[PDB]
Amino acid sequence: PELITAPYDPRFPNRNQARHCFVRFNEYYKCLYERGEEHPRCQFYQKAYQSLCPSEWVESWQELREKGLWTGKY
Amino acid sequence: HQTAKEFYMEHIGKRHPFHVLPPSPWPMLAGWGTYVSCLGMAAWFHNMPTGGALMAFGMANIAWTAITWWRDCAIEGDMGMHTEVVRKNFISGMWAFIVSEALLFVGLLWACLHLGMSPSVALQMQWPPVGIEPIGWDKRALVMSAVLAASYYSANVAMVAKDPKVVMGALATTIGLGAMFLADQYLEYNETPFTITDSPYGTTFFVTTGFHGMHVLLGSLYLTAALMMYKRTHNAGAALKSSILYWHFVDIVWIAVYGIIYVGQY
Amino acid sequence: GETIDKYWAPYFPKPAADEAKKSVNKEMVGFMLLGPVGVAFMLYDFAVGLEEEHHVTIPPYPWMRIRRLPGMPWGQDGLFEGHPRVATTWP
Amino acid sequence: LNQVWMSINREGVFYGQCSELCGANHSFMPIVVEAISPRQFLTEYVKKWIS
Amino acid sequence: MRWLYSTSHKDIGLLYLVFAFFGGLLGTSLSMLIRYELALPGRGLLDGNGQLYNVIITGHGIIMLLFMVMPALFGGFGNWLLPIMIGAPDMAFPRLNNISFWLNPPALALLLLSTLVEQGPGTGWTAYPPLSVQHSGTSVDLAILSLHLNGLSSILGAVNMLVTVAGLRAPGMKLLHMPLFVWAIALTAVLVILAVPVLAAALVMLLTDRNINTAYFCESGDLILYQHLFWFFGHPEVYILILPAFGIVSQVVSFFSQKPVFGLTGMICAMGAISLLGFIVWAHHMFTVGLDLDTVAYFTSATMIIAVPTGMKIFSWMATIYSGRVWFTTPMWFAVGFICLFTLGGVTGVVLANAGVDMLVHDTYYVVAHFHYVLSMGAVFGIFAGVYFWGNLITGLGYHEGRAMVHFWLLFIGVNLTFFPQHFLGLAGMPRRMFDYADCFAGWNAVSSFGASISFISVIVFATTFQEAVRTVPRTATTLEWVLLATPAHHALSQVPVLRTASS
Amino acid sequence: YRPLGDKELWHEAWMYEDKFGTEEDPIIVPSLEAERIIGVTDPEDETLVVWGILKDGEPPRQFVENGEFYVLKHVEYIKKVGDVLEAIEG
Amino acid sequence: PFKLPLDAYILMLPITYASAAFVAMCCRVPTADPETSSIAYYEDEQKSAAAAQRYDNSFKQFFDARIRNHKVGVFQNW
Amino acid sequence: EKYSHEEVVYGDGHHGLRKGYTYDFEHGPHYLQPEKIPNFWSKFYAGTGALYAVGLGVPLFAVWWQQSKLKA
Amino acid sequence: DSYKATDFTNPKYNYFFRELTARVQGVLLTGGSLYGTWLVVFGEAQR
Ligand code: HEA
Ligand code: HEA
Ligand SMILES: [Cu+2]
Ligand SMILES: [Mg+2]
Repeated sequence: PELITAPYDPRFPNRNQARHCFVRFNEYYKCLYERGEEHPRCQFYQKAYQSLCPSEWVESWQELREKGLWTGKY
Repeated sequence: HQTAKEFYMEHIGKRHPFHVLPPSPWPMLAGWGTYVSCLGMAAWFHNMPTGGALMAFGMANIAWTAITWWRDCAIEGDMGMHTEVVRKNFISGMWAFIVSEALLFVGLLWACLHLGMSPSVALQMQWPPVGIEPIGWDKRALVMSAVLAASYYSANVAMVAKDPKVVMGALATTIGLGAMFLADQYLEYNETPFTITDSPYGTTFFVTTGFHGMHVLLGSLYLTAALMMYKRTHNAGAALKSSILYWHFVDIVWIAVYGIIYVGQY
Repeated sequence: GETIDKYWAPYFPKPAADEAKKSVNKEMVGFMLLGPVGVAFMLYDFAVGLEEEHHVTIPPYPWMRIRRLPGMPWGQDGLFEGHPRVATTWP
Repeated sequence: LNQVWMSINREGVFYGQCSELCGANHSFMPIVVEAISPRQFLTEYVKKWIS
Repeated sequence: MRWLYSTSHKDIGLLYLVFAFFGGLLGTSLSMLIRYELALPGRGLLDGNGQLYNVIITGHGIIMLLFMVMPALFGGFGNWLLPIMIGAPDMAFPRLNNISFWLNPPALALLLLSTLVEQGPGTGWTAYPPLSVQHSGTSVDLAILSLHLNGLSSILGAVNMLVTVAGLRAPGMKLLHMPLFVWAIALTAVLVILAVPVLAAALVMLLTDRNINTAYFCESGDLILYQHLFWFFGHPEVYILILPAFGIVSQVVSFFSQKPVFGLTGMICAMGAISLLGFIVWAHHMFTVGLDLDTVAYFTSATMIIAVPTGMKIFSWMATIYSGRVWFTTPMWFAVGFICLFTLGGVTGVVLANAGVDMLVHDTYYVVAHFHYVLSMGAVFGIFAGVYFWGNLITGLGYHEGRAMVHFWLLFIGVNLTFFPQHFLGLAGMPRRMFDYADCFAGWNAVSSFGASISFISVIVFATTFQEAVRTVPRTATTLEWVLLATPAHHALSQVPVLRTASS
Repeated sequence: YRPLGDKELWHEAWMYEDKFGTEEDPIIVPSLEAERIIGVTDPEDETLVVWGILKDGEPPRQFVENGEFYVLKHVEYIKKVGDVLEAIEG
Repeated sequence: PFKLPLDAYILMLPITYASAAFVAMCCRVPTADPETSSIAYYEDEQKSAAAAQRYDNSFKQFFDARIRNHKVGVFQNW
Repeated sequence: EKYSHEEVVYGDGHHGLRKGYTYDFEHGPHYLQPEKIPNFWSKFYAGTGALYAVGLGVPLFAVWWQQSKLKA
Repeated sequence: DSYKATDFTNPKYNYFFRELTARVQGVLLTGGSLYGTWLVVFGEAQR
């Protein structure tokens, strides 16, 4: 058995890792819009943001997406 | 009383060029007025009834004591108590006060620079935030820049002139150009598409510009009080020079405020 | 006529009439460089003031219209705020 | 979201408290970390959280 | 009338000293509750009320930092001593000097009145958000307004001091002949002017967050920005409170050693280097907040450079006592005790300056022991050294020498046996700002609570030292306040003294 | 007198005299009262300052070792030298 | 005000060092990875990874050889 | 008279003992003469006792006030 | 011969500015301080 977590992103070097959470959460929905729903890269992005983001942050982000208050293009 | 001037000449005036004051009651009244206005301000924050009235009552008491104190200072300046070294002490004191106010503005603009450069995830990392329309630099703020630079040059006219009519006209021109800065800032505050509760952009913009505008108002009142003393005797002494220095300090502060907020979008 | 300022006056000499007028002209050149044009545009701006209108309502984003405490110390809307622009319906 | 990289040398039970003033009950937020071997962790403990 | 309407610097300095004694009594009283609650594990006399304990430690820290040490050193000794020392007939702005005092009893009244309102301001003396924002009611606003009034007092006093030094000096006396007390007070005034308005700006931001629903330190703001602004003020603040103590120690050591100060220009350059480096190392109070490693790296490397000028000052004090003719009285012991026990507090600061070591001892009682060494041995010893030295000049009463040595020994025993075990508690991992601890921490807390009672009894005995004074006639001295009578006249320096350079 | 250039005009010179006070020829210090505090530096070290009190009707007095001697004289006016005698410029 | 004593230049060397370090630290922050007011900065993954790795390497690459050698103490404690 | 500018500027030319003082603090040789206040040591000890009592009893009252509010 | 009725620093205005205000403001601040103390202590915040 081996446990898989979010890899180290070179783009996010600081100790505060909120931006890594946000960018992975947004890359998931960008992958979902562009390359279908069942592409392996989209699952990689989904497991990547689920591994980093607190659950309260994510559920606040889907309620902002459902209310229409998400500033992303997609 | 008639021998009190004689006593002052014999014991203080003829020995050193520095001014020694009789006992005064205004600092104690000003301190307790600050206490009353602080209690009123605390009550007015949390919407207690008769709290804003108490805060205005305390501020009115502070302003009245300050005006009485400054009238005593002008009376002592007109009985010839202040030699040239005392006037240079006045200029040095105004320089120290100006340095304190400049550090206050540096602390205020520190927050603007910090909040504007790295937008958080709570703002969805976009600066300025979506929905906020920033105030441009190619519009009425540029007119304010030109007006306040003209006020700088007109206050510079009054410092070197020797004709009393030219000095009074230059002082009135700088006071009138300062009052045109404030009435145009009122229009910016009314036409703007954001409030003080709309994002750190709105918070930083309104707090910084409000402090700068309050300093514009205080400098204009100081220059006005300096003009009426020049109107009577054609001699102002330290009241004219310190006020022109303070006005120049306000003009210098506006350069940083404009360049950070209006140009830098911070 | 025996004031302290007059008593110590000869010991503090003034640092040394047409040079003053030359300095006034030199500073008035810079005054008139930016003086009349700013006043003219500000007097134009005072007459093109509260006549235009904006109908851009803003969606109620979490960073818009912060209400950590209920209302304001003066009332409900902001100070100097004639027309709130953030959507109060949302839809 | 402040990240810490940590690697523990030995098994045991390690104690802690909260070290930033946060109210009336600041004294009463303790921390306990239990350290076990990786093969136990990957064969027994993580089977408690499979739905 | 005399004490209400005064324009004399000597009456205002005495009023500052009496006010600072009152604030010291209040902070002694608030500190016996801290040590009486912490004596035993469990719940003590506070009945398990943690909010009341937080209120007590917040009020006690603010009072002892701002209404005891600064009104004693900067406002009390500086205002009484500066114009006499430089030969000025009065201050530059005599009525500004009275409002610099009279904004302090309103601030003390607001701070003491915030404790009786709602549940009080339990935030710590640093008042970090969002804990300060979350407090509902009026108490926190009264506390911050009290800090605003005290900061205005400090800025006005610093302006008056800086203009009094630069423009009312005696004829012939340049910036080479002023004593080191004057140089310390001038550098303290410069620090106050450069540092206090940043705190005022941060506190205005805190009020706008609390009451105007703005976005400075909030959900959409940045809470690290408050710590940046507050500690940019606060690290100059601790050097504001210790430089007049250095000046008093220089004047006391030089007096009873029958010698001038060793290395006067080195002393002045060291005080200037301490004043300059205090403005670029503020973020050693923020090692655990998540800053980047380069920022932490710089703030680690720059903090330890403060050791060199302070060591130069201590070694120059030892060289001043060296090869002299020393007579040990009560002010001389308080200076020797200062130099011995400030060194102990300074060396733990070097340990704390190293960031990796600071990850283990941050917000523990190790930090508490460090800053009670540099403040109860550094500033309190400096204050008490000046009380016995200049006391017959300032008050008109002498002091019994035996009871003063009893007071010195009771104080020295009490404060050493109070804060030395707190090093062992902080090394073991006992955290700050807690009223209940683990069962194993009971012994050193019992020892420290035993020491605090000795410190309190020492405070009691100090009121018995005063007695009637004997007055003689002066002829010569090395500073201007010792050729005056005790007490001086209302207009001290009836003729302005001049300094004559020797001819060829 | 010493060169009065770079001196403030109100400093009451006598402190700017070209004379070293000796026992047989001291420096006369003017005074508006019967006693006056003055300040003398150490001739071998400028940084050392000694303040002393001169009294009227007393023998000449030295303050520092190998320093000048001083005699107080009670006067009604003290010459504020810088406009009192260099305006005379005799 | 006086002649700077031979001490004061030895003081001024690390004081100048600390001031230059402070200025360089404040200057390099607006040339860092998280100081971007856009989300479209991170959609170019090559440039953003290069910039953030350059922000990692500077002032840390001087310490890599002694981090690998565990030179974490003045003495050698095993 | 009594409100002229000279009264504002040079004060009031009062001479001697002021109202209840036993010594001239303004023009005498000492601005504080604590050996001439009658019964000085009684008043000094009473004032020091009052200062000690208030400075040690204000925080106790604030503890009693906050705990009487909960116990209700 | 150097003072008008329009002049702010007239010596005939010194009683009103310096003597009457010293007691009127002295009692007004006492009244405001007592009321502010009672208001902050025994008052309820509605916001
Ligand atoms: C000047 C600073 C100062 C002084 C003197 C003291 C004095 C004492 N302090 Fe404290 N203390 C602080 C500054 C000070 N303290 C600060 C800043 C905090 C932080 C609060 C917070 O975290 O929010 C703190 C908190 C603090 C704690 C930590 C509480 C906690 O973390 O929960 C403890 C623990 O034992 C303590 C105890 C004591 C004791 C027993 C004394 C004894 O020394 C008792 C005092 C005895 C004296 C002798 C000093 C009084 C001086 C005079 C009376 C001289 C005046 C006289 C004249 C002017 C003539 N205080
Ligand atoms: C009197 C006030 C005072 C003074 C003078 C100092 C002086 C110093 N302080 Fe401190 N400090 C405080 C008051 C003070 N401090 C307070 C109140 C806090 C807690 C704030 C809070 O409430 O949170 C604090 C906390 C504090 C921290 C934050 C740590 C933390 O809370 O987690 C740090 C970190 O660097 C620090 C370090 C230093 C250093 C290096 C000095 C140096 O200036 C000391 C230098 C002196 C010496 C080093 C000794 C003399 C030198 C020699 C004999 C030469 C030989 C030495 C060597 C060769 C190294 N102290
Ligand atoms: Cu510090
Ligand atoms: Mg902390």
